[PDB]
Amino acid sequence: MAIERTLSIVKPDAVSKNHIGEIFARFEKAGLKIVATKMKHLSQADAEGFYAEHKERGFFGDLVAFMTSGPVVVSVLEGENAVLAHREILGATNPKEAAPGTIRADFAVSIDENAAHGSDSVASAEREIAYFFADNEICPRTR
Amino acid sequence: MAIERTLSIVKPDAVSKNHIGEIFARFEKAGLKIVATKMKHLSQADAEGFYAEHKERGFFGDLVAFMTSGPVVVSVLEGENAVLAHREILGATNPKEAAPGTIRADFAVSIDENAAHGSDSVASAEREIAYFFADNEICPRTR
Amino acid sequence: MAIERTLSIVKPDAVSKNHIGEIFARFEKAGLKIVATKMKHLSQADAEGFYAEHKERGFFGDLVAFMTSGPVVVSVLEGENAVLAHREILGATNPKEAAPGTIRADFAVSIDENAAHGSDSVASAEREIAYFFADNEICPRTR
Amino acid sequence: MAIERTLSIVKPDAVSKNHIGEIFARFEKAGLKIVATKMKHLSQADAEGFYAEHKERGFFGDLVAFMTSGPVVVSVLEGENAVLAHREILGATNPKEAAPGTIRADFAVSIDENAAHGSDSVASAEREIAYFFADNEICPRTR
Ligand SMILES: [Mg+2]
Ligand SMILES: [Mg+2]
Ligand SMILES: [Mg+2]
Ligand SMILES: [Mg+2]
Ligand SMILES: [Mg+2]
Repeated sequence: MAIERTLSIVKPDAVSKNHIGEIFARFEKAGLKIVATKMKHLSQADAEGFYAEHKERGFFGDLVAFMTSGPVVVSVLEGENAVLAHREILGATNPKEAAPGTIRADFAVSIDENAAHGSDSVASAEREIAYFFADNEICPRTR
Repeated sequence: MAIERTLSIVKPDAVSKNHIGEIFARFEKAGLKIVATKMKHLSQADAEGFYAEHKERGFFGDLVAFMTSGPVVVSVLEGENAVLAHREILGATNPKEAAPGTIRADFAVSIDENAAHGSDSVASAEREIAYFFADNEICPRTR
Repeated sequence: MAIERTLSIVKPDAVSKNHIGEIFARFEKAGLKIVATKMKHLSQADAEGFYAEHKERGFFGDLVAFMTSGPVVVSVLEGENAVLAHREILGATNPKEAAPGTIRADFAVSIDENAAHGSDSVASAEREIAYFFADNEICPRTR
Repeated sequence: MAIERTLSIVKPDAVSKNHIGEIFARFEKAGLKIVATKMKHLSQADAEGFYAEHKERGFFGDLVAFMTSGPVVVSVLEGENAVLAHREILGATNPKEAAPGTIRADFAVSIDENAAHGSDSVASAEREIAYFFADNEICPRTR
């Protein structure tokens, strides 16, 4: 319905196995538009900040450790119902529970190394996009 | 012989028609690694600076117009023989002579809108990479 | 007496007459901490996005033309009462009615070329800061 | 006479004591122009890359730690004889040895925490600027 934006991250597992293009392609094929993107290697601090709402959770240490083990691609995806449509083609967090032809089905090995991230809601998307991108970096389409 | 780095730009035609992933997946499949990437909307000054070598050429104005008409994706590709490897994946500058399975063959409408740019030599690749990317921004593979 | 963040811009006038340091020293003396900064040459699109609220005003053209005539310095100042504190240091918009020792009084040539910009409130500070800076780019103090 | 470019870093000590403006002022007072600047918090990798040349040396870890202890301001300074001229203003590497009126004599505690960095030579300034800045990111004066 309303055109929304969501944060994608191609996680270090998918980057190291050179699946960036294949994953971007799935998004584009579903009608999401890439309106920002950049490759970064997160520092400890950078990861902890992104995930600061899970700072006191037990899983934080290993999450942070994985997400800093190699470079990631961060991207803003734009489209009708983007938050959810993105989640649709990402599929379930567990690859074993993920539908066929989702990203988790096709590219994830495990729960921890599940290939990609999408924001879980419109409020999270707004915060997550602002964590990685100045609005000045987002590139609306003009052709 | 050696591992080289080269600059890729996805031009505004291919961005606008949501081919970023497909193009990227062609580089990755051929064994090139994406070690940096960002989307930008080039200003006139950004584009003239990049293309300064062609400043006295007939096509300069049209090139700068086209390259500033909407957002691009600039990337650093790394691999064995990457400069020329990337060039053969791209195919002929003119899409009418480009071999099948090349990016210009598959995604370019015309010589003017030819989907993507690749650095033409090692010396040129180093300047064009430096133009868009601080050395600190390129993300070597770890893991 | 709450810690806030606000946007500062050193305008192309003050940049071109090399008053960046002097200006920065005023803020630091008054207690504000510089937690993000960058020099940028704004494109017309960059400037039109920042000043979007004024897009229908007759002065928009002049404003955008001046804010893109040369490089600026964009910064995030943090401190107690940061928004209005920053404003008292800047002084009145018009230099002719700004109190001696304010930024406008000492560095502004005219109303149009009034040396610097400061956010006018908390809502606008948040919007302005986010326009130029990813949260990941802001550097909280660590010693 | 030859216009040169050199790298300035305001180190984590001078930042934390809010001396950035005071230091920039000295550069501009001396006729150097700030043509790029940013605040960053360097990670271990960022610093290891900058100081790669000294990596087998025995001060390397001590240097990497100090330079990651807090945020820094990295700048490109432009002017007549900028490398040597910048070096004169900084003063002797050891602030106990530094002439009065030099930023090391006036802001530096000790040889560990000497307040600012400067490129040593013209060949090294160019590598060091290229590490932190893309060519396109540096802002020549246009007004
Ligand atoms: Mg686990
Ligand atoms: Mg912009
Ligand atoms: Mg006027
Ligand atoms: Mg950060
Ligand atoms: Mg430029």
